[PDB]
Amino acid sequence: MLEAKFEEASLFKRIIDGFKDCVQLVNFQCKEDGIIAQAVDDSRVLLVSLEIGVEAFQEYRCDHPVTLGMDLTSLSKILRCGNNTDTLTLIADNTPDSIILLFEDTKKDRIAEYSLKLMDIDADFLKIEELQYDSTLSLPSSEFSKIVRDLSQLSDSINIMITKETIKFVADGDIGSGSVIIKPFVDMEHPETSIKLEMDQPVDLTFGAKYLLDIIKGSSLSDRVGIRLSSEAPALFQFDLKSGFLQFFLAPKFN
Amino acid sequence: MLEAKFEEASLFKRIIDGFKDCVQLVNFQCKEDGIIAQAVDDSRVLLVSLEIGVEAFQEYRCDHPVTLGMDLTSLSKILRCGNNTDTLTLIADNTPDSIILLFEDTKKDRIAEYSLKLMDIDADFLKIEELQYDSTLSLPSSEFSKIVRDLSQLSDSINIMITKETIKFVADGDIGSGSVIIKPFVDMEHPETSIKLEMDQPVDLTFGAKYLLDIIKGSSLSDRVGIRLSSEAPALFQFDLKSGFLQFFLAPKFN
Amino acid sequence: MLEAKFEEASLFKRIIDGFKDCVQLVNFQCKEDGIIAQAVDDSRVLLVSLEIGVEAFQEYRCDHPVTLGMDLTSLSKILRCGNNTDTLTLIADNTPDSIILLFEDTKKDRIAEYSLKLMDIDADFLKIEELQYDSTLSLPSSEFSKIVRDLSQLSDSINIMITKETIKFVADGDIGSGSVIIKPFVDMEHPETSIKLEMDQPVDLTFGAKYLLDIIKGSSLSDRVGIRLSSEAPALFQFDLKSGFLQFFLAPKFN
Amino acid sequence: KPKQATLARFF
Amino acid sequence: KPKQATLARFF
Amino acid sequence: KPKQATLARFF
Repeated sequence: MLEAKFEEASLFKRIIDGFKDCVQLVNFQCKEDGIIAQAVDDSRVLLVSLEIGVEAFQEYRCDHPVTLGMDLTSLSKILRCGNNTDTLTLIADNTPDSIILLFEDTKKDRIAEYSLKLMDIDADFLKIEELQYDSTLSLPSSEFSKIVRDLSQLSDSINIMITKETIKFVADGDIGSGSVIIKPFVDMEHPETSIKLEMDQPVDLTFGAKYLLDIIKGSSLSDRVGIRLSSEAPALFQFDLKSGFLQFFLAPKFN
Repeated sequence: MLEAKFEEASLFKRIIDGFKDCVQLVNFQCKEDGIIAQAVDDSRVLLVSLEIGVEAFQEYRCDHPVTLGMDLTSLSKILRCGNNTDTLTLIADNTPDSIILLFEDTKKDRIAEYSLKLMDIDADFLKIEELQYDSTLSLPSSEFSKIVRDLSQLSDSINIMITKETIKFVADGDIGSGSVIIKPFVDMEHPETSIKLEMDQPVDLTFGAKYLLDIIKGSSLSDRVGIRLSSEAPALFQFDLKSGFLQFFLAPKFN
Repeated sequence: MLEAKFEEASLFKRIIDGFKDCVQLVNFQCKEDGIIAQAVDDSRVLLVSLEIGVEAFQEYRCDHPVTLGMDLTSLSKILRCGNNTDTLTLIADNTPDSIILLFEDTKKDRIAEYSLKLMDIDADFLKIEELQYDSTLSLPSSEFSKIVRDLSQLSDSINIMITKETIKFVADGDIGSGSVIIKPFVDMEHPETSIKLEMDQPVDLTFGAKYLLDIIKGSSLSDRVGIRLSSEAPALFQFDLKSGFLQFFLAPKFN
Repeated sequence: KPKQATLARFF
Repeated sequence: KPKQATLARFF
Repeated sequence: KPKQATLARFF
């Protein structure tokens, strides 16, 4: 018996929005310490990783480990029905063929009950962790979003360069080139605008803009994005739920 | 000589918006107690019925009964010219080939005069009234709108079920199913949010979502929608002008 | 060495938006008294003319006359990167193959540097001025914009008629006809809403609505539009920068 | 699933 | 309806 | 321009 009751229906809606455009069919391994999910895109370049997060629910009852294979398009359609704001509780039995999504309003009866047929994958359960990153940074997610959207007009490839006290995003194409340079700072009165950098060694990586445009959709989840980069490892892009996370693992362009 | 002068140009604009998507060519029978209009869609399933409504004008001079056959797309194009807000007066002679739409601003000269060529139908003048309905309900129009928009993602058919003290909207499809349950209530401090129900006997009806998506476009006209349903009669959906109405008559799905 | 530093990045963005839809490739003749640009559309009906405007910059260093041939679509893509509001400085050397567009934020480092490859036209440098106009008028640009957008639904041709104390815009088509009549006035408390008219003789001109829809895109630049018309000369549509201008010259419909 | 009726049944 | 002239008539 | 690698290189 699963009873994942969210405080806010938009919260689950916002989570799923960060996935839907890169991955379609995905298993949601419910445990008793929350819900873990993981999926790879078709090109085998981007891995999405989710972790909620008992404290991100109002309540979370889950008697026994349960896997919910869901088509995210179908799930979206149901998550558009969230009369914002409304409490959303996910109900599913121990051996489920469907998932009940219940929307309740504070003043009721104004109850909405949706049912969604499950699909079975047939996945990896690929829990592999964790690497040594050359540099790790955090900046406002909306800032990182604009940077990616802007540079994407210039090229199919975006370069990320970390030197001493410098984070540099570069794009180069037919039109011409573009460079965004940001330096670490803290504003004590507005710590959420801060740019933080930790460097063990410099990094020169080049990424598919196609994938980064998808990654920055996690912007709705957190006002900050964490970025960890290695010379010979996939990049990690992370938006923090409070608490839990949404993670993206990207393969860079080599040779 | 017709002189239907609206207080607000948006008012006529909002009326026509509730029609245009189901019916194209429609006669507007002007009398001296306002304007009545009526049209059936191509599939012969939905009937639209309008009644303005002397008190909904600033003024209404109409010497003799006059029929204005108008193409609603053309009419819309002219009703986009309403510099909101502006007074709009409809002028037409006793035996008209066109209709003059005059827009005047409170501070003038800033006068706009539009002319629209009439078309002649060739209609029914189908004034038939009124039935005994098993149940009648009223709820906020925007609420009924969201309910219809949401359930429409799940199925081509939406079910309306009225039992004792319960109004239930149901959709069922490939994706899965969905149920909205609303109970009668009055909030004394916000009576416009109220859900009212009068039942003589239970009702189990199934409607084409294609048509309901059109019907809910009357939302702009009234903040409340009235719904009357019968076991063996068409459903009545009604948005109230103050005063006058826009009405929709829908044939349900049988067998 | 060119250093055209705008106070606001949106200012250049808004200028280019007024051009892009009628003309694609255009030379920007930079002098020391600002930047002049000029282009004709493909049909040879509309001429666009720009003049900035030393006082419209924060700064303007330009050692020697420099011509910047730019594709406006490419330029737009770079001008979307303006994190509003941001200072934008155009840098180009004496014999340039590219133009550097530098975006700096008041609190930095948050510096963006874009490079854009130049193209060489191959233009007219057609500086011809100025005619005797029968009538000249000014009205709010947004007002003139709505007038054009509205009448354009009725016809491919819009008529402009100036008689004594009257400015009249007329469209006529299949649907029907439309007439906007505005008279000169000044409101002393809101002089920006004023309609001004100077007449030496009446004017009856007919214009392609295709072109006027483009012309009214200069609305973002100025809250007022100046219109000068002649019986046997092109019409002049002008939006005033403070200081400098964007100008449109239109050929009317004859016979 | 029930089939759609027209408004002819009521006139 | 009048036909569209070009800007050649004025240069 | 470098070519796109997959995530197979790391599993």
